[PDB]
Amino acid sequence: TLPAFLPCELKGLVDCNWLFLKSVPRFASCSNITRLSLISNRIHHLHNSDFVHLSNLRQLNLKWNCPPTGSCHMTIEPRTFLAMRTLEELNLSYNGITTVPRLPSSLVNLSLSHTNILVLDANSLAGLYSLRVLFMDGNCYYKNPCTGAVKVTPGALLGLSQLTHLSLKYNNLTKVPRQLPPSLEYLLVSYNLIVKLGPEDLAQLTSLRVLDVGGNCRRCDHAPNPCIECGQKSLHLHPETFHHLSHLEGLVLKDSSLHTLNSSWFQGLVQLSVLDLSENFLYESITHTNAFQNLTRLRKLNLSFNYARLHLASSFKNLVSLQELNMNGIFFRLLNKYTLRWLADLPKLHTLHLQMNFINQAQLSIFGTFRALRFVDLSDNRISGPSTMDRCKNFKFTMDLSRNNLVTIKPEMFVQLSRLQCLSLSHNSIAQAVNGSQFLPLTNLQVLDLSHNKLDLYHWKSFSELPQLQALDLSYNSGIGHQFSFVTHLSMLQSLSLAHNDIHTRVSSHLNSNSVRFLDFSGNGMGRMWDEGGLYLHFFQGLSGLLKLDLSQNNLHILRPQNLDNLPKSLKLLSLRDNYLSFFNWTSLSFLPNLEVLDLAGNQLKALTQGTLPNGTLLQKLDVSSNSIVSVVPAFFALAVELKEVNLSHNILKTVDRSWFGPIVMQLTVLDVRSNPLHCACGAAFVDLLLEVQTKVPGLANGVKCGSPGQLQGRSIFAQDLRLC
DNA sequence: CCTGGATGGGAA
Ligand SMILES: *[C@@H]1O[C@H](CO)[C@@H](O)[C@H](O)[C@H]1NC(C)=O
Ligand SMILES: *[C@@H]1O[C@H](CO)[C@@H](O)[C@H](O)[C@H]1NC(C)=O
Repeated sequence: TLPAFLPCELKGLVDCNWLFLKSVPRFASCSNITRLSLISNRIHHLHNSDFVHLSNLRQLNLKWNCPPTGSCHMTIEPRTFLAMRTLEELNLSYNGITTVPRLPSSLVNLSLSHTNILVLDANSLAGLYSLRVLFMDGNCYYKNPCTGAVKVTPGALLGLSQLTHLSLKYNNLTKVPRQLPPSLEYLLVSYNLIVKLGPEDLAQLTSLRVLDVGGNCRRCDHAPNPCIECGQKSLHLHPETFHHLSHLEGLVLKDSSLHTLNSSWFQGLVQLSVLDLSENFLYESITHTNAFQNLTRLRKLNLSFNYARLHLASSFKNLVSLQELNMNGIFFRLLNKYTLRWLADLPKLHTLHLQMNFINQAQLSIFGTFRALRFVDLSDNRISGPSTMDRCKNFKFTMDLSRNNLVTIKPEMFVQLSRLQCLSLSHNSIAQAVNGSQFLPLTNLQVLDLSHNKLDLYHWKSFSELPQLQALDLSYNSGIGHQFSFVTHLSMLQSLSLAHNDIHTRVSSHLNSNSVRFLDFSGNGMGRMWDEGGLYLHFFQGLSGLLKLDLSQNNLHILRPQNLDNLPKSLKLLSLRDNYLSFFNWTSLSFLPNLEVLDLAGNQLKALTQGTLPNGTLLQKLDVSSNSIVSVVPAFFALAVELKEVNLSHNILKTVDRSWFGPIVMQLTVLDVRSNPLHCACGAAFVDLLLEVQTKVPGLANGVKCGSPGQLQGRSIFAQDLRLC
C-alpha cells in the first residue's frame, strides 16, 4: 500500500526537498525515476555508489546541501556522477566544493553558482561537449568571499562547442575570459571588476543575443550592502566594442557610472530589443543625446535611477517599437507637455514607469494624448492637486497615483484622462467628504482603489459620477447622513471592500445593491454590531445576488441562526476566518442553501460535534484548520453530497477516523490532516485510512507527523511502521 | 535576459 519513495514525495519527479537528509536516499524499483530534487538537505559527502540505483537520472538538483559562509565543505568521490550516463541537468549551487566533480558527457545544463570553485580550466569541464548551459555566479564576492579572483583560463571552455549560455557574475573578474566558445548567445559577466571593454574582449562572439556587462564600475553612493567603488570615473567603453554583434537583442549597461552615451555603441545593434542604462549618470544625456536615433527595433528601455526642467531628447521620437520605458528614481519635480513630448507619437508605447521622482506638479492630461498607453505608474511621488483589485493588468488603461500627497481630489486634475479604466489613489492622505463631484471626467473608470485614506463616507451621492465603476476599494478607511448609504446608488458595482474601516454610530443599518457580488467586510466590528440586537440584523440582506462575503476578523463569538438566515440567500462563499467561534450548529447551514465554500479557520471550534452537515447542503469546500478540534462525531460529513475539499490541519486530532466520513471520503479531492498531534501506537487505524486516500492527502509522505508516543513525537507516521501490530 | 533598485535566478 505504502508510497514507494519514503521519505520523499512522488510528483517523473521524486521530490526529497527539505527533509534534513544527510545522505542520498536508497528507497520498489528505482529504475523508472528520472528526476530527483534534494534541495536544502544536509548532504555533505557524496560517494561512488550513492547514485548507482538511480542510473537513469536525467535531472538532479543538489542545491543548498553544504553552503559556504554564511562554513561547510562538501567532498565528492571521483565516480559519483558517472553512474548516471544520461544525466542532463545538474544543480550543484550553494555547495562547498572547490573543484568540479567528474561529469558524464550526456550533461546539458550545469550550475556551479555560489560554490568555492576558484579556477575553471579545460580539465574542469572535460568531456562536456554537449553542454549548452553553464552558470557559475557568486564564487568571489562579499557574500561568498575569496582572496584574489575566480580564474577562467584562456580557451578553457572551447571544448564546449554547443555552449549557448554562460554566466560568471560576482567573481571579482578583471577581464572577460579569453577565447570563449563562439557558439555563445548569452553571456553574463556583470558585477565583477571588468573596468575596461573593447571589441577584443568580445572577439568571435558573433552569435550573441544578450550581453550583460553591468555593475563593473559601480557608484556606491548610498549602498545598503558592501560595494566596491570603481577606481575609474566611468566604465571605459571602446566605441567599436559592440559593432559585430549583429544578433544582439539584449544589452545591459546598468550601474557602470556612465556619464555620456556614444551612439557608436549601438550603431550595429540592428535588433536591439532591450537596453538597460539604469543606475548611471545619464540625466543630462537622456535630455540631449542623439544615441537613440537608430534604436529602431527597441522594445524596452530602462533609464531608471539616473542622477532646469527634464525633457526627453528629440531622438526618442525614433523609438517606434518602444513598448516600455522606465524612468524611476531619475528625480524630476515637474511633468509638463515638453517633458515627454517626443514619446507621444510612438505607436506601441504601452507602459511608462514614473515612480520615485518627487514629482510635485503634473499635467496628467498629457497621458490622454498618447497613442497606446495602457499603464503609467506615478506612485510614490509628491502630487497634491491639478497643475498650474487593481488588475487591470495588461488590458486596461491604468494609472497608479498611490503614495502621493493628495489630501483633496479636484475633478480638474483628471481632464483628458477620460479613457482611464483603472485608477489607484491609495496611501494618500485624502480627507474629504466625497459627494459626487470629484471624478466627473472619469466617465470610463471601472476600478477605483481609495484604500488607506481618511474618506468621509456619509454622502449618498458618493461616486455617483462614476457610471462604469465596477470595483471600489475603501479598505483601511478612517452628524448628518449615514455611512455606506451610497452603495445602492452605484448600478455597476460588482466588487466592494469596506475592510478594516471606522464603522461609526450613524452607520447605515442597511447595505443595498442589485449588483454587488463580492463584499469584503473583514476586520470590522460585526460582533459588536450584531450584539446591538435587531439594529444590524439585516445589514447585508439588501445585497441582492451577493455571492461572496468576507467576515474575517470581526470578533464574532456567536453566529445565531437569525443572522445567517438574514444574509442574502445567493451566498456561495462565506469566510468567518479568525473569529472567536467556540460553538456552531452545523445544521443551521440550511439557512444558506447555495453555500459552496465555507471558511471557519482560525476559530476555536473545540470539536465537530454540535449537529452535522445537513441535507442537502451544496457545500464543496470546508476549511476548519487551526481550530482546536479534538473530536468529530461519526457521519458528520456524511450528508454533504458535494463535499470535495476539507482542511483539518492544525487541529488537535489524535486520529482521523473513517466513521467521520462514510462513502464521501472517496470523492474528496483534498483531505488535509497535517500538524495534528496524531497518536502513533503500533495499532493506529488512521494509517490505513490515509493510505487509501494518499493521492488526495497533501504532504502525506513526511508532512503528517505524530504527537505521541514520546519517541515518535515530531516525527512522521512512517518514522516507524505503525502497521506492525 | 528576468527581477528590483539589491540581488538571485537561469536552463536550446
Ligand atoms: C543612423 O544611421 C544613418 C545611416 O543609416 C547615419 O547617417 C546616422 O548618423 C545614424 N545616426 C546615429 C547618431 O548613429
Ligand atoms: C490548510 O490549512 C493550512 C492552515 O495554515 C494552510 O497552511 C494550508 O495551505 C491549507 N492546505 C490546503 C490543502 O489548502
